[PDB]
Amino acid sequence: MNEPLVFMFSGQGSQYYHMGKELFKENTVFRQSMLEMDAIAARRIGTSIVEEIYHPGKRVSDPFDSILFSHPAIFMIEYSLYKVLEDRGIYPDYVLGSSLGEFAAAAVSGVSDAEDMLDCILEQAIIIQNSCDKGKMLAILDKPQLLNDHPQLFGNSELISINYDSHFVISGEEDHIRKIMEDLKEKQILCQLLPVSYAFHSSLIDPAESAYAEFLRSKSFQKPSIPIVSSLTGSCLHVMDENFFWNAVRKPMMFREAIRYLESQHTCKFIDLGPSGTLAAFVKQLIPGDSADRCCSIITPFHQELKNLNTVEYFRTPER
Amino acid sequence: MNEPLVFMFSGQGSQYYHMGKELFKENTVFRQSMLEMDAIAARRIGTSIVEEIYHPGKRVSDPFDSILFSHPAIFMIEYSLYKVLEDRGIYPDYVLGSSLGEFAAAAVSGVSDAEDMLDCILEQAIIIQNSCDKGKMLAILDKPQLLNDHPQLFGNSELISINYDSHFVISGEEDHIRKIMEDLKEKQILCQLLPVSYAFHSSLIDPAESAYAEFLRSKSFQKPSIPIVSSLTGSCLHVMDENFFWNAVRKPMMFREAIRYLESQHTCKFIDLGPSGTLAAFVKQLIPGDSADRCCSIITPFHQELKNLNTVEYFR
Ligand SMILES: [Zn+2]
Repeated sequence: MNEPLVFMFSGQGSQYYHMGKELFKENTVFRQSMLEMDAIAARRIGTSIVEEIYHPGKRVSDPFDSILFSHPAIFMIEYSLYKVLEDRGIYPDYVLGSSLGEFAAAAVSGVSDAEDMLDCILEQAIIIQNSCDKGKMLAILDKPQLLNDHPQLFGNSELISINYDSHFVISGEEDHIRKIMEDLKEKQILCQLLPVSYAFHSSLIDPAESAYAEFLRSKSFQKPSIPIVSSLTGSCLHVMDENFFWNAVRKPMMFREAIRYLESQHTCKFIDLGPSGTLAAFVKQLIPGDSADRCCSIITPFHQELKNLNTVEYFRTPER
Repeated sequence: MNEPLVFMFSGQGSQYYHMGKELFKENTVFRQSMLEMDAIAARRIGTSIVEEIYHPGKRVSDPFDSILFSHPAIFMIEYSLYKVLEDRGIYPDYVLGSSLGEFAAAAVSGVSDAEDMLDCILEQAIIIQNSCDKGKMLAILDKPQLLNDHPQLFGNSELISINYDSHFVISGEEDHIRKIMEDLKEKQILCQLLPVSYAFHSSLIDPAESAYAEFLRSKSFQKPSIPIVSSLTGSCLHVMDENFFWNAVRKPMMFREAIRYLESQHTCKFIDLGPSGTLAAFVKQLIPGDSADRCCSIITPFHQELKNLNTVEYFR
């Protein structure tokens, strides 16, 4: 059978400075799409998003956690990379959204156009920046069974995602998270802060739900034309409720269930279109080890986008 | 009034003589659709499918088991009724295919147009008739646990479908099925033969696979546009393999998993577009008893299709 293409889109936590710079400099489709969306975003943020992403004084290791810039930046990078692949004749059989990536998945699917989805992202960043306290998300490089056997180790935090057997993310207030990190160090449990400044996917961003739901009622969305698999439900969506784009950042995620659903009906090929290749790394942990060739990423801090795009050419579906 | 509409399509075993005769007589859209497809199928079979469906010398209780007529008849009835609903502005959010009903669901959703689906069905009946031995299908009105506790009662048969807690169907050779029936009656276990002359959904129609697969490779089908939930897979369906329309008649079915998948996302309303209301009865058993008014059938041997069409219009 022709193995279907899954386009995967990641969300908050996967961005980094200079993500996709080689595509921005050497690929006209990518650069044009980034500059087009930059004009829309500069009107609402007050300055170029692009110039912040590629600021020469900021390094990959400098956490790119400002919500006003990272929200638009993640969508712009992802949709621009979609445009590169579409222009080359590489089309998705499914799109998989994760966290803020649900927005890019929805735009690629046709639920809305890129300009309206970008606006919904800009609005959500501004509404959160005005009404919510700052917060943190922490990845635990260990077994999620720890949550059951030592629940007091993780007090004052909420579990938002289990990504594979040895990776899960929690979300909470800044001092609460920093105290958990102190406690985990004394237990020799390895962890890593995500480069974010809000406790996404937890109740600590609830102060923004009312204003965003108000905002979402002034919008009108189309039904998906490309099958969307959503990390919010772990399953494909065809009927979409009115608060979906809030739940995209508020509700916990079901990424493993999403991947299981796709591997249940066919042996898929997975392309990570989000920065860092976060979701391709998760998928590789969730499928048989010999099947790692079914999964690649494009935009990574190795800045090998052009070489990685040539790798993706082998995923092209046959004729006959 | 925001809970999604599911259009359901049954397959072999649900047909009966004089299906939807009141619609064929009184509904211009239904009649028009039936006669257009009858012309097409006549060029391939030789005679009229419709005149067989409404054979005046046949009663509802006479098994409509002639494959060359029953195959196209199920699709023609189901697609024609769909046209009646579309004409009334009642549109599906989902189509659900069961056995031969997957052809209708595929046609409604846009996988193929009605004429091409009808052609794939006719070729299937002809190939199966020309290559396969006859067989039988038996519904058992008792708990599927019987197959585990007393597997000796069902030897020489294949389980093809469990529909709810007190209904499953097996498939096998004519005499093998007749022996199972005799043994089930010594156990006071009630059963009922389906009106089919072939052991559908079992290995006994395998002699027809290579010819039908060869025929399929001369066809090109589109991506679904309307969401399809398939009893073949028990889940939503988006990318079909080459053998899908053969598996629609060859593989066991997972109707309960499909209904479970549909209720796991949202609370649906189910409209049975297949004859006899077979799928509607199954769903009533699979969802809470309070939710019986979420299931409607239309074409039943009571010949109340017009009254049922008024009922369903309160669904949208
Ligand atoms: Zn689906």
